[PDB]
Amino acid sequence: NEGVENRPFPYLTVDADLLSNLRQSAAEGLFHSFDLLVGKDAREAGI
Amino acid sequence: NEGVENRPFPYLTVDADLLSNLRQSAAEGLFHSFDLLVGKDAREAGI
Amino acid sequence: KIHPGVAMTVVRTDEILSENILFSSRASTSMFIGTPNVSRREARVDAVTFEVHHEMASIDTGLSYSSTMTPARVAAITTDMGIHTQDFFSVFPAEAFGNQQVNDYIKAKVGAQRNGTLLRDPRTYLAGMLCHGQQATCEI
Amino acid sequence: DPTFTERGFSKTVKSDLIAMFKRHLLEHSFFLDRAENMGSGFSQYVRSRLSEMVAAVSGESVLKGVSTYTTAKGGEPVGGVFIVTDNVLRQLLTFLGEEADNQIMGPSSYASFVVRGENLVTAVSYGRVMRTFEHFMARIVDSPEKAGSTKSDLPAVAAGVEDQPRVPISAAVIKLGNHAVAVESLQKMYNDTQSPY
Amino acid sequence: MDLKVVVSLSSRLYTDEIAKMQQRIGCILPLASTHGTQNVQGLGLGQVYSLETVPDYVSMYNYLSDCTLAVLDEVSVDSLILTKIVPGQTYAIKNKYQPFFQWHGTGSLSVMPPVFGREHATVKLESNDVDIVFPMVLPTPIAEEVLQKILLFNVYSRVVMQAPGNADMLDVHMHLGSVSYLGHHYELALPEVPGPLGLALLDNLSLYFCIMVTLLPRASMRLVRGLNLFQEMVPDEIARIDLDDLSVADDLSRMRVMMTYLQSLASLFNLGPRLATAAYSQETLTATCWLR
Amino acid sequence: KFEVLLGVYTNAIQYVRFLETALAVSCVNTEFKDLSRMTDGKIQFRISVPTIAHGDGRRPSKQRTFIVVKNCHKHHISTEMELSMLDLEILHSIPETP
Amino acid sequence: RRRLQRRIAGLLPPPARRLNISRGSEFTRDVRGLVEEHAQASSLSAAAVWRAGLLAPGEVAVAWSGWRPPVFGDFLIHASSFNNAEATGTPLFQFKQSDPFSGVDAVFTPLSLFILMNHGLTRMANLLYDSPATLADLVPDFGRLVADRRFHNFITPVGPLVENIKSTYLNKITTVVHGPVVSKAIPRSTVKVTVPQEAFVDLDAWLSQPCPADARLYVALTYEEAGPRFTFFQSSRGHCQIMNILRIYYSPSIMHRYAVVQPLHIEELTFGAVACLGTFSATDGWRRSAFNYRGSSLPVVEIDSFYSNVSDWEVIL
Amino acid sequence: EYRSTVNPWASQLGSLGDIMYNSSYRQTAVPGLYSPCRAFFNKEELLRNNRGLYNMVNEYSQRLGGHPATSNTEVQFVVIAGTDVFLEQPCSFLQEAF
Repeated sequence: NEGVENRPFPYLTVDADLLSNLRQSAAEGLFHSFDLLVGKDAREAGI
Repeated sequence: NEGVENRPFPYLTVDADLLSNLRQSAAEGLFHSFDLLVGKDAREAGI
Repeated sequence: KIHPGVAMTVVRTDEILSENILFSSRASTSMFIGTPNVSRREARVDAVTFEVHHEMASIDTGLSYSSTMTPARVAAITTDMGIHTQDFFSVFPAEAFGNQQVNDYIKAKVGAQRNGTLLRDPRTYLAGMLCHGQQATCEI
Repeated sequence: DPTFTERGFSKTVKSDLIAMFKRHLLEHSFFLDRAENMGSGFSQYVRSRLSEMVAAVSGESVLKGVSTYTTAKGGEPVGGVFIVTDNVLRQLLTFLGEEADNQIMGPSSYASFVVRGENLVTAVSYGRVMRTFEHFMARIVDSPEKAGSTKSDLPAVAAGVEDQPRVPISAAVIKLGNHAVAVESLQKMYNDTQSPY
Repeated sequence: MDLKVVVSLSSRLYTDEIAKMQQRIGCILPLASTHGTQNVQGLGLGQVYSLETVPDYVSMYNYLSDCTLAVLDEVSVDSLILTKIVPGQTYAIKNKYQPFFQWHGTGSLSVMPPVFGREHATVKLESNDVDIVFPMVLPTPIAEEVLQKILLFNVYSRVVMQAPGNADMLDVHMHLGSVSYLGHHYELALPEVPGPLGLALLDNLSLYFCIMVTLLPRASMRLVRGLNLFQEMVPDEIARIDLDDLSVADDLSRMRVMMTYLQSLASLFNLGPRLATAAYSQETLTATCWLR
Repeated sequence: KFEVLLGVYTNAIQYVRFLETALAVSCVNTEFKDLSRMTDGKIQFRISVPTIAHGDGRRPSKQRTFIVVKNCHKHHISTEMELSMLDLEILHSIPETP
Repeated sequence: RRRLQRRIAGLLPPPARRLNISRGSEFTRDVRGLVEEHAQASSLSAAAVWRAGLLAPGEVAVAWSGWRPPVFGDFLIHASSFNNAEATGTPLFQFKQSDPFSGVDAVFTPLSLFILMNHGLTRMANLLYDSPATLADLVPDFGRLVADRRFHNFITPVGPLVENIKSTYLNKITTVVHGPVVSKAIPRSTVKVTVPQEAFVDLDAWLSQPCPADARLYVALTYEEAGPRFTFFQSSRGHCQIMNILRIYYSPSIMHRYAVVQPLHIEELTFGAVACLGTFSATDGWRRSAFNYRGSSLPVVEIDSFYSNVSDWEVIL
Repeated sequence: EYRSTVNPWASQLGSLGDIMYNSSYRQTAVPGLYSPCRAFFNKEELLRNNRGLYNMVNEYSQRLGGHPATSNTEVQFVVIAGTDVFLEQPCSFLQEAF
């Protein structure tokens, strides 16, 4: 849907890795609300 | 036109009265964005 | 008892009761316990209908699945895996042939209009509106 | 099982997983029905199916690092709970041995998320409350050059689930090797209320 | 603010009187006064629906719309503690009426005077010589249909006792012998022999109705000559050009008595004390209603 | 010649709390008092995916990042208990006789 | 004779209506006791109930003011037949079902009633209900029940919705059938009856001396040539006036119904019916608004401060 | 791969199986009887499961989106109330009968 916030937050460094089967899950839509930043989408956005 | 958030703010009291020709202004639309609260609805809204 | 020119297949459903397992990982969801509230709703002369309010808000803490459910053992088969063709004079009752004589004869020679009492889910019906187990509905 | 989900999904991988759905439905559907067929590798059979269950679940919660529930007798985190009926609880107690523990340490009372002053100001003005405003202000006002680590952010995720006295609740604790999962049945809670479980 | 109207009995009851009263522990009945204690002679419809005089629907309906009503709550052996209905609050009534018309939630109930026989709605008290007649309480569309069907049965019985060449007694009975509402197909108890010279219920209403529709066409002719063309195309013209000359005293007398017989009848077909339900639960046969 | 009654027996209801049952390891709870005022919740994950430098000439996926957000959903439970007005009038009154 | 004194001292005190105020800056205990009103809600604790006084008989009093609590009539409906995106204050219209023992109900908002009648207003009707066929069989024979012109005595208005829990399969709504329409939530907020602007007409605006204390909302089914319509009148008069006033207002359409078709039958002869829906303040009501859906919006008539009170159906001719 | 259909009287778009079974059920439909062919023939139900793998796996556990049958009756009806039923039909998932 890509109705995501996408503002530079103070993000919390958590221990658990969530990368397991991640891109395949986001490929077929496990979530309704998710965003795929590739390359120079991955800048922390402007205020 | 009903564009105002209508939230209970901590409002500031000013020195200068602004009360002259007010209902007359709001009758014909000197202000683009406003909200009239009459009697019962003049309560501050809920959080 | 001769064969016609066609050859049908028959579809049923067979309800199988189980006793499921439920696993979920540690701290799968994060919930907020709201404070309970009491509220009266109808106050007639003799008794006052109370009502308690409670609200919770459940949110996930992982991305992928974190809870699962498997059917452990069969308890029993709640339906009879049998022969009960559902009646097409009841699911399409507005359909009728040319004469009334031939239609009445056809409804006579087949099992037509055998249970016209319930035509909906009886849980939706109130209290107090073929004496064997649950007939699996065949279809042709 | 990630052994098929690595090259990306396609027509072929989705077809393969549909066929493996059909295979697992026709072979290993009722894992306690065909448990009682074999008797030798039988405690190991239920043990294998339950280890397969806690391996097919994804324990990657963000609250993984904080210790909320441990065993009383040893400092081992629980890592999941099993909800079954009564007969299956009795059968699994016989098959997985009576070596289960009786108690696990847990939180006594809930944590509290009371809206403090600054979050009240944001709620009053905009109606948007942020969780733990102290940590936001400590990150992007007070020295934002400090990069975040897990060891730094362990009080940030654990808001109030760590400052609770540990009191033991009663639960059967079976071990699938290195985890200590907890079986329990609430049918007791549902039977007196004349209600379907 | 208390509402207990405890009516006291002079001589205490037997056991079977209590056995009849405990099966009507939820019905309503009209009182005489709104005072804290009473005697038994002011209770429901005894003095107007007595067995010794000829009864009529009109005065029964007038008395029923007149006084306060009251659901009954407790039946002791010598006292009948009950509560009256004010329009301020809402109450819990039960459909314990012997012609059992099934109620429904959010329906509108009509407190009617009894038509289906005195013995269906009575508690024949012997220790005191009173007959507590309970009024019929039944839903308004069924009330309308049962009024139409008792009225047409009265008119059609009167015309076949007038002359047997009019109609057939099965033909009137295979239509008006049943009331239908939401598929609940009831059957009505009809007095097939009412007896001539009145002496029965629903004669005074039927006489009023038949005199009204008898005086109706010249009334319409007079009130269209008094005043247009649309009003002179809907009826047939044989009811339009009928007389044009009647004596003014008799014309005024007929118009005035037609007007009284219309206004009483039109006030009557509005069913008077009308109650409006909220949540009728027939697991316990309880309806929750208020005075509307 | 008497008819005897031997006992009236009444069950004691057990109370079952969430922090006492073993389903509370499955979810972490925080007493948020003013919950019906909160319209919606929102959790937000920024997931940066490190990738592997390969040997051959492929179309290289660059520094990827996943922003996934998840919402909360409310749950509203309510049952009806009844109380007769007689018991309430007896409650708010004051007695004097046994 | 002294026990009676202590009892009659408790049954004596009416609420103190007038009060000698001294200065408005004082805000003393007497004016607080005058302005305080007890709630229908508190948290489930001993102190909170014993201070809010929820266990008081008849009213709520901590230990007859012109104020009575409302009465709710709850209906269970097929969840497809009631678009759950509709607001709180919309007037529902329960159809009296012809099924003998059916515990399921068939309520209607007027928007859902519009697609029942015909088969912007039509755009919001078909966006709120993509399916004009699952409601065309709730009424089983709509063509017969309208073609004999007995549709008005089957529809019982049950006033506005107040709270609607969105269940999945069989939906439970809580309406208010009679009395003061107010919410039951943990933050209590005002409920306003919203009627669509194209359906709602006024009656003092159509007519263009005294001011009354309240105005009454009227609903009006009417059988036209092109099907029935559900117009919503607002009036500040009495009922027996309003029957003649709407007879005047429909005296065009009465001649139109006698003109475009000639009623050879006898059951066609009725021309709609009107039923009162309750009273509201006649001064500051029906401030208009727009009801915003996911993609579109219709203009809406937001009557605040309703006292729901349904009357029965009276024919118009 | 060596044929198109095992039968041409129910596989085609205008075939007889899609005549007497493709009628979409309404929750207010006064016959209301349960059908086992409408889980296999209902066209928009047959395209509901095209929303991705994880979407329909989520829809398997969130709601009873197929054609579920009621229980504990004389003849199986389309479940309408469903206030305390619990059923997982994978014949709505993968559309294959045994």
